Amino acid sequence: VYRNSHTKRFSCRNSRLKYPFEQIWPTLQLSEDDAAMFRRNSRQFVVDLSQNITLKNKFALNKATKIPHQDARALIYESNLHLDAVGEHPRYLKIRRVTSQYGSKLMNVRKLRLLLGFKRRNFVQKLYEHTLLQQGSNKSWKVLCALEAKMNLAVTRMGVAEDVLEATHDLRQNNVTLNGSPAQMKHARYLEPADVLAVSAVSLIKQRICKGLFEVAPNTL
Amino acid sequence: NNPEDNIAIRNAPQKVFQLIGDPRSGVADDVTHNPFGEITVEMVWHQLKNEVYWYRYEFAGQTTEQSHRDSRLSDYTKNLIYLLRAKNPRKWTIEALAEKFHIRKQRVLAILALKEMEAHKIESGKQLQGPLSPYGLKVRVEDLKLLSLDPTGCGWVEP
Amino acid sequence: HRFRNNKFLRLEPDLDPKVYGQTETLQKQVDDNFSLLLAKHRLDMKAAAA
Amino acid sequence: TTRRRKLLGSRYGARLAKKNRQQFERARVILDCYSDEELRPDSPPVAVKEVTINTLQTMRFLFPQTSKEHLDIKQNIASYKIFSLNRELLSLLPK
Amino acid sequence: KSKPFDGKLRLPDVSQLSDTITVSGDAAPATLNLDQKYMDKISCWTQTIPSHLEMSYQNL
Ligand SMILES: [K+]
Repeated sequence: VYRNSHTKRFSCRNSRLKYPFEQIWPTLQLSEDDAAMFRRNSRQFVVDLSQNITLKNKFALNKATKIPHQDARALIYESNLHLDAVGEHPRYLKIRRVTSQYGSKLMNVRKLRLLLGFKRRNFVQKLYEHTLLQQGSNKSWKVLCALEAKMNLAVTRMGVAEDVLEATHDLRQNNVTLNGSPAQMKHARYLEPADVLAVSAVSLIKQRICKGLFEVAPNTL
Repeated sequence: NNPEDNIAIRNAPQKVFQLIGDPRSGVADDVTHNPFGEITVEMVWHQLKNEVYWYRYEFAGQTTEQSHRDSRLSDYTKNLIYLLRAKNPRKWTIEALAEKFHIRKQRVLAILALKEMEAHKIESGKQLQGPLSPYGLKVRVEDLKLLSLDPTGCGWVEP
Repeated sequence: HRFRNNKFLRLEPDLDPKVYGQTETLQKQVDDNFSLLLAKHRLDMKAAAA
Repeated sequence: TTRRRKLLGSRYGARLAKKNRQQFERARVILDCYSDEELRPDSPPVAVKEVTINTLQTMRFLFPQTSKEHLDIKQNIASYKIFSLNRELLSLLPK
Repeated sequence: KSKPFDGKLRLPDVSQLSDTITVSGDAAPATLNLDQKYMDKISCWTQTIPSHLEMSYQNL
């Protein structure tokens, strides 16, 4: 599978956006043309107001700062005739059908695979089955906890890797230890609230961070 | 202990007692809404050069405020916790330190472990070498006094 | 004061960290302070002796 | 074809006890190892006398104001540091 | 002609200050202070550290 969909540029696809793709890698450098393509999902033109508005402005118009996590879907992908689509005749407003769920559900499962570092689907399925047996009342939060308990994602949170993909390579090279020794079942285990992570390749990681921030370091000491 | 300058007092458990009906003839608990909160999401950042959006999920977003302060305590505060524990372990228990600095007990113990490891490196001679040597300080527990902001305004007094 | 910009009356500019290194620059600053103190003892001894 | 030596790990406390026993004993008291009955060591606790801290941020990063409060903190740290150096020097000056 | 140094370390208890001011005396930010200067590099994770993790950059 030497496909373009396995590269960062085209990793994520969303059919409900004006530009079908979506950018999720915070360290990817885009060209001028690529940035223009992605920018079409951020700016929209309003007829009556005769202005361009952004996605952030749309949230402010709806008075949305902290909302139930299931309600953000209706804001990102839908439009309203009284706030953001004023002046458009109702005949030309887009309303979804019950037949679009499958595309959305498949897309979200693809996102979980991408965040974990291009994992296989069976990997995600077993992760979901694991949470079904653990104690807890809210199913949604149990899934979130499982993602955080993964070792490679935790290494990314520490701030020593550019992204999850780089963190995974570090584990294969044993650049990070668990409780003083290299981890066992590092790709399959979950971290516990008392685990300790340390860097064993100190020289390598220090060079990585210094080079990354060399240009943003001040010239006066 | 005023809500204006005490975020902790603002983020305090609420005692809920709501009723519908007539207290003289018949009443029932009001169960028409959920006043205990739910999981929330919020957009935090937008990078205009790469078109990247950041979303933050909070378990108790509707009943808390400024939760980002707990994990971003200054280095001065952490050193103060380390010195207080060493000075008098009998009075400065994990419970007392957690209450003093408005953090959890797990965070208090974790901070102590990391500071202890750093101290060993400094004593062994692995950190603060060369031009930065003067910044490694050895402190005797007896020669330590904690000042208080008793007088209103600027000024710290010994007692 | 004629030396409005050169407030500290320096003879050489501070080393650039991006070229000579942060550690080298910090050591240079320490050496500069010691030289000023040493030069002060230098002039007094020569004047007293000769 | 790797020249990197194989790494077999060990817990931090395990290595410390063999390199510096005094530091290991001090850490146990600080980390509250004598409060739980199950984990309480048999050896009696040792009193803590001296600790080491890093003050680089508190001196050059955290207190920029010109008020007396910020100046006093920096001066006290500097004065205490000089006392520590002088005590070490006095131990060596005598012939 | 002033009192000599006593030899003791005097440190103020910064735990008694109001929540509207930081340790350095500046105004306390009510939200995460993110900057475009660091959010496009490896620092993006440093600025968004969660509350269930304790990280030390002196020991990594
Ligand atoms: K797959």
